Amino acid sequence: DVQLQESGPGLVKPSQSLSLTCTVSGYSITSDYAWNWIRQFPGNKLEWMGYISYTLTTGYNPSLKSRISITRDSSKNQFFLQLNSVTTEDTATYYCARSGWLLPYWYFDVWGAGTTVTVSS
Amino acid sequence: DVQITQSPSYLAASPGETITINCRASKSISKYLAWYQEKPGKTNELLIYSGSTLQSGIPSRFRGSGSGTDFTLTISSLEPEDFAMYYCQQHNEYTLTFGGGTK
Amino acid sequence: VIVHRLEGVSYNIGSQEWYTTVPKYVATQGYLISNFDESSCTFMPEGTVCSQNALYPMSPLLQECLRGSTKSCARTLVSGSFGNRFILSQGNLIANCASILCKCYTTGTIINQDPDKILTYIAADHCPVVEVNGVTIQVGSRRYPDAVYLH
Amino acid sequence: QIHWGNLSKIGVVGIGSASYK
Ligand SMILES: *[C@@H]1O[C@H](CO)[C@@H](O)[C@H](O)[C@H]1NC(C)=O
Repeated sequence: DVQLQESGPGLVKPSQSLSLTCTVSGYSITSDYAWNWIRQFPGNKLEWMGYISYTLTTGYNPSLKSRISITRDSSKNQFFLQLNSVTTEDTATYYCARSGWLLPYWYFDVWGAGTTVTVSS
Repeated sequence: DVQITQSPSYLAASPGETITINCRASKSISKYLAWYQEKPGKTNELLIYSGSTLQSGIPSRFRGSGSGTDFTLTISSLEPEDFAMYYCQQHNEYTLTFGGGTK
Repeated sequence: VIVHRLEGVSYNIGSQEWYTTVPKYVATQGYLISNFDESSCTFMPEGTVCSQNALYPMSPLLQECLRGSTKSCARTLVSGSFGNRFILSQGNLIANCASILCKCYTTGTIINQDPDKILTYIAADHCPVVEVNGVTIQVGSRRYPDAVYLH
Repeated sequence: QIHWGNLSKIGVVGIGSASYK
């Protein structure tokens, strides 16, 4: 069935952009639905960042909006994340999830295995 | 300014009894609340979405409830494999807010 | 700049059936929106590289329909030409059951659409497998309201 | 900006989207 297994570099240095890639396998990303990046801080607190719908409409979390951006690809069934100006407390585990693009009924059905991003010397 | 506060940060359990987890908000979000179960080493599985609807394939033990601001989550006949962290998420407006953990 | 292709299903205000004749292709630029002129070129899987394309016309009337205000959008009586009557979006069937004999094979019960409701967004919270004059159309969890209010 | 929420009520559902150079 539909599965999502992301990957990326988790050794980013402070004050440079990060990179996160999610490889949606089993279902095309341009058919429908909305694709999300969720991260949980150390302390089990979860925060929501931004969405890439099946169309090219996009909104972000207002807190992270000034330094976040979501992309995608068509030939490769992937959608990425470029978040620059990384501060000290951006370390977390970033998750990949699928939800509907309508509000309400914005619940996440399939989730990614997760990956660890650390910001340190 | 939607903030979701999950009260029972810790809860004991034994195989064969019912346990109730709660969540609270600050602004009315109708019945829109969801419940996710996080077993270690696996992907998060939604259990109850808006209202009290069982997700397809989820056992009938879990039972959502609640409306307006205060919701609950009822698990009946706890099997030894039903131990994980249950979060709650409001999906009525933007700034989609989750809740604290539970054991 | 973005390109969109659109599909629609007729909506019934009571006994009669109506359908909105929005343009087939609408192009957006985030800050700007305009109808796609001709789309007389091949769409490759890599993306959109139209060998024959030019600037697109502008029209405040039809464009404002896609801006969310449906009060002054396209409108067409489709009693003679029924056209599209059911579509699958988000895994939740969208059907105009007021004029199509939609049924659920979970129990064989008929789905009732009343004049106060225009479109029924059948989901799996009330119909796990749906069957409109055909075979199993497996429907996933809810993503849409169960119906749309008349007002 | 195409508000996909209001177009869905009148039956208009986006079926495909992409970008061109
Ligand atoms: C959608 O229609 C409703 C009801 O008329 C209206 O209040 C709302 O503003 C419309 N959506 C947008 C984005 O304007």
